[PDB]
Amino acid sequence: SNIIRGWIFGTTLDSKTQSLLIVNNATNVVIKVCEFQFCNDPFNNCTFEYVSFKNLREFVFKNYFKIYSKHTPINDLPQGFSALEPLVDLPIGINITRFQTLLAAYYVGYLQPRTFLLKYNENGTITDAVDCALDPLSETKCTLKSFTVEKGIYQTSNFRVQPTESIVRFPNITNLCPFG
Amino acid sequence: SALTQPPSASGSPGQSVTISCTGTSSDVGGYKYVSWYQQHPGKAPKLMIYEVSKRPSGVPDRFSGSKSGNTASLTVSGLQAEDEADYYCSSYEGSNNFVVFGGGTKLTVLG
Amino acid sequence: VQLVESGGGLIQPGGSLRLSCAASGFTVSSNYMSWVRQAPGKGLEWVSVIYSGGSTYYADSVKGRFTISRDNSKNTLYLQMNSLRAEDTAVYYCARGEGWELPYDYWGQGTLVTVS
Amino acid sequence: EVFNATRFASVYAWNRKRISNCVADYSVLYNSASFSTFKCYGVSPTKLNDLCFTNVYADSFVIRGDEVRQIAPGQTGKIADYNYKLPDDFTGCVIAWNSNNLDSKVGGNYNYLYRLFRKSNLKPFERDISTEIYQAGSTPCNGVEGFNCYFPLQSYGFQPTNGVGYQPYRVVVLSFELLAPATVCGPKKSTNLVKNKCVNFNFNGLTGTGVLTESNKKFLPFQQFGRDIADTTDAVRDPQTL
Ligand SMILES: *[C@@H]1O[C@H](CO)[C@@H](O[C@@H]2O[C@H](CO)[C@@H](O)[C@H](O)[C@H]2NC(C)=O)[C@H](O)[C@H]1NC(C)=O
Ligand SMILES: *[C@@H]1O[C@H](CO)[C@@H](O[C@@H]2O[C@H](CO)[C@@H](O)[C@H](O)[C@H]2NC(C)=O)[C@H](O)[C@H]1NC(C)=O
Ligand SMILES: *[C@@H]1O[C@H](CO)[C@@H](O)[C@H](O)[C@H]1NC(C)=O
Ligand SMILES: *[C@@H]1O[C@H](CO)[C@@H](O)[C@H](O)[C@H]1NC(C)=O
Ligand SMILES: *[C@@H]1O[C@H](CO)[C@@H](O)[C@H](O)[C@H]1NC(C)=O
Ligand SMILES: *[C@@H]1O[C@H](CO)[C@@H](O)[C@H](O)[C@H]1NC(C)=O
Repeated sequence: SNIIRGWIFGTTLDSKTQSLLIVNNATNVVIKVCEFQFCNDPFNNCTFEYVSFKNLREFVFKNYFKIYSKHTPINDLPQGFSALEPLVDLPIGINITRFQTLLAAYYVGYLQPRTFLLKYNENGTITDAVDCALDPLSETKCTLKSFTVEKGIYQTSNFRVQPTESIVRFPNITNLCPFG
Repeated sequence: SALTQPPSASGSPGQSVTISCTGTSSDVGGYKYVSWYQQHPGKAPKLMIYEVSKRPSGVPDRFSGSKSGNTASLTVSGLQAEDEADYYCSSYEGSNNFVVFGGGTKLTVLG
Repeated sequence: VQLVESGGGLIQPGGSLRLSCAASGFTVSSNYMSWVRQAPGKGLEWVSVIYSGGSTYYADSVKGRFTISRDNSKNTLYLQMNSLRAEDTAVYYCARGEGWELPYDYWGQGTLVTVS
Repeated sequence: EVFNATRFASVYAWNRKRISNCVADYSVLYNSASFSTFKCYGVSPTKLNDLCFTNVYADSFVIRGDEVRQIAPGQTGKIADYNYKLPDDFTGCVIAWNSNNLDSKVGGNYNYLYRLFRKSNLKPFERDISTEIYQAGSTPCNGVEGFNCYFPLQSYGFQPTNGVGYQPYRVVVLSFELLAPATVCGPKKSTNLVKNKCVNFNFNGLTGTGVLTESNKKFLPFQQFGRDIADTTDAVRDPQTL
């Protein structure tokens, strides 16, 4: 029943610092960047604005500020595959390090700088991906640039121990200077 | 330029006299603020008619002439035994915050 | 408003008469004030002003050479002059006030300063 | 909205308006000849629409004839010292245009007030609004306006027959602030579209020489380019007609 309405962003999460706010108050997605005075249980010098279980509203946010989404009908996080179209870009230059949520369930991943392998179909639609560091099979699929590898033996990476602890050695500290 | 005036006016003690104040339309027909000054020989320059309908606080009432178009005019009624002095106009030129003064009107009573 | 201007007299070109307009009765600091002078048989010459913001102006024959000054308190008020000419022959006066607005009402007793 | 505003603001309450998410065509107003002076500092009168700034600040008020000359970088004068102080490095363009045929009125238009006197000059772009009765003399006046103690604000009273010196000159000053993504920038032309000729195209972002031909590829609603197996541009969506 659309219990999740919107988000709240920002560094200091209150005044003295701008703080993005995406909200759907049953009218439109009223984006603001006003350095709000926030409430610890919700449900001033702005620099932007805009006004316009069977739902899976996936979202991805990153930094300026970008958003990707996809609104798929469903019927406990459903397996399967679905790409995310970039529906908005926001040139707000805000510095964010924390966020919250308005108010069903939601989930919070955390992106990482990881190489993938996308399978664009003929329509230009991503249909499948391969985590290029998930497991040896996947590193192989990634170095072959293929989604199938015929029997064989392929070389992928370079095992290399790392030096666990440093050490320093110098002669016996003798011949002290007669400052005494 | 200068708010030129006839150097001399005569009259009878008890009547009025109108001291003129003449300059071009470059100033007098561009602003709304003139300033009259009357000064006994030796006294400090004492203002007479600024905000032409108004005069300074304690000045007597026989003063308060007006301004007609291209000239100001102080209309002082009842020439007293004190009305002999020198007169100098003052206003703001139409350039670079310059202030222009008057040439001088001497009220010359008969002997 | 005891504005006793002093230091005036006959001087040849080159000197700097630090006129001391005592601000004993009225303030010269953080306020508006003006220096002027009248030639023998002449109206007044707007030579300098000083604002509350310390801003200053001079008329044409006095721009570049005339310079205003004052102690910080109501001690005194100066007016410094440079490269003096014969035209400048004009007894000095102080004009409590600032420009066409704020008319001049209070003056000094009159210092005789002949510039020739 | 700022230039064709019927209801302006005074000088002691000089305005400021941050504006975002614009294409800011300066040449439509610059080439309107409705201006008494278009004085640009830091930047050129033309050569602007090829600039992309973070935000612009549209101050809007009404001053007299000589006060327009007062308005300039690092100036000293009644308004500039006590109503609206420009810096010495002001990057922007002052727009002055007469309003005697609009704002002037018989008997005077006494709605506009300027700051009579104050103790100090303003910071660059400082907004002084305090209406504290001008203190002077030797005592805090406490409202009575004693000796040497007067009101800080003075009306204008625009009479229609006044000379240019007293005429209501409406002025708007724009400054160009640069921090952050540039959200306001001048427009960009777009020449006609030519096909079947080796042309040197420059589509909105990307450039290059080719032979543009009507295709049958179906992009997705949001995609713009198309690439080849070797990462070379192969299809471009016409950003005007999709
Ligand atoms: C000089 O003599 C003093 C005598 O106290 C020495 O000071 C101590 O010396 C002992 C001897 O080994 C050390 O264990 C202590 O740590 C010293 N303490 C301090 C506060 O110095 C001192 O080492 C001698 N030499 C010098 C260069 O001062
Ligand atoms: C961009 O602007 C052009 C301006 O003409 C639009 O082209 C018109 O599109 C309408 C849509 O029905 C039709 O009338 C014609 O195809 C075009 N010409 C005219 C005169 O209207 C175009 O649609 C706009 N596209 C976008 C994405 O803004
Ligand atoms: C949603 O909020 C915005 C801003 O607070 C407001 O303009 C809009 O009217 C609101 N809509 C509803 C339905 O309350
Ligand atoms: C934003 O506006 C508020 C309004 O009081 C002000 O206090 C603050 O200094 C402003 N911030 C910036 C960065 O201008
Ligand atoms: C943004 O915030 C982080 C900490 O929250 C800080 O390390 C970083 O320097 C900030 N960015 C800027 C430009 O100050
Ligand atoms: C591509 O888009 C068409 C559009 O109708 C759709 O029918 C088709 O299933 C999509 N996928 C493929 C592989 O053609």
